[PDB]
Parts: sequence; structure tokens; C-alpha cells
Amino acid sequence: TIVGDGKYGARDADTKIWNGMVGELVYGKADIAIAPLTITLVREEVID
Amino acid sequence: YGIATPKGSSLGTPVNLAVLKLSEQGVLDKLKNKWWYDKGECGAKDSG
Amino acid sequence: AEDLSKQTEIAYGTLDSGSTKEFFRRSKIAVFDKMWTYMRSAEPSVFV
Amino acid sequence: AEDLSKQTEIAYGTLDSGSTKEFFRRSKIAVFDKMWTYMRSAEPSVFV
Repeated sequence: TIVGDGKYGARDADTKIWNGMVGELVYGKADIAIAPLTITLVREEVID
Repeated sequence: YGIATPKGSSLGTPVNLAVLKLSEQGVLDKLKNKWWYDKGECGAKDSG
Repeated sequence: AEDLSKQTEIAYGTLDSGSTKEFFRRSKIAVFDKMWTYMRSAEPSVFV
Repeated sequence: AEDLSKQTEIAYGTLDSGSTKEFFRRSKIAVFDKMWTYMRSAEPSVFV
């Protein structure tokens, strides 16, 4: 499946929501993401 | 190269969150810029 | 990129946002921090 | 001293103690901090 918004996604500053493909792994709309997902700190604490 | 921990130990989550905080702040780079080039007998300026 | 530091007739730039711009801004390396100062005050904009 | 930074076949030094040695150690300037790293690991001693 292709993520709809076309973003890798980062945490919004105010609403604290995730968009994009990490928004599908945290919120459970998909089970795994084999994609160019750059290892950072803000993405380590929400998905492994 | 990875900092190792025994399997299932309590230092699995904070050690992992520490290394990605060090590479974020550039502190791994400033410690790799140093021990390979500060203690370097012939620097790139030196042969230059 | 050491030779991009000492030769400023070639204009180097990054994208308007992303992890690439955010790398040089928080950098404390002698090469990369000087390469962010040149990005900081150069007009026409190197940021695409 | 900018040309003492980029030309390390001339050996520059300070005295063993005093305010002159203590200036480069706490310095956060791109020229002077690199001029303290060259003082830091050069033997025979430039510190007289």
C-alpha cells in the first residue's frame, strides 16, 4: 500500500499528531514499512 | 559497531535512545573528529 | 566539503526544509559550521 | 594567526602558564580553537 499524503512524516509541533508513513505504523493502519525511513531520535521513540 | 547489552536487560531502551541522541547532537562526530585527527601525527594540513 | 569551505565562487545549497538543512545549523564541526555561515547570508538564495 | 593555522611547518608556542595559554583553551573561535588543538598534541613541547 502507498501512504496517501506522500510524506515520510514527522510529529506536528502543536497537535502532537504523526502524519505520513510513521503515522501509519504508530496508529496501526499498516504493520511494517520497508521504505527510506531515516533513523532519527524522534522516530525511534514511537516505532522500532 | 554497536554498544552491546545482555539479552532482555534493562539497558536496552535508554542505551538505544542515548546513541541516537549523541549522533543527533553531533557528539559522536566531534569524538570521531578528535581521536582520529586531533591525536594525529600527520594531519591533513601537515602533509598539505 | 573541506574544499567547498575554502572556495566560495561555487555556490552550494540545500532544500528549504528537511534533515539536510537541520544538520548544518546544529553542527559544531570546524568545517560544517563555517559551511552553515556561508549558507546563512548569501543572496540570491542557495536554498531551493 | 589565520596563516599560522593553515601552515603547520612553523611551530608556534606559549609559556607553561599564564593568561596566554588560558586564552586558547577556552576559546570558541574557528581560528583560535584549531590553534589550541595544534598546541595540544605536539611534541617536542612548544610550551616554554
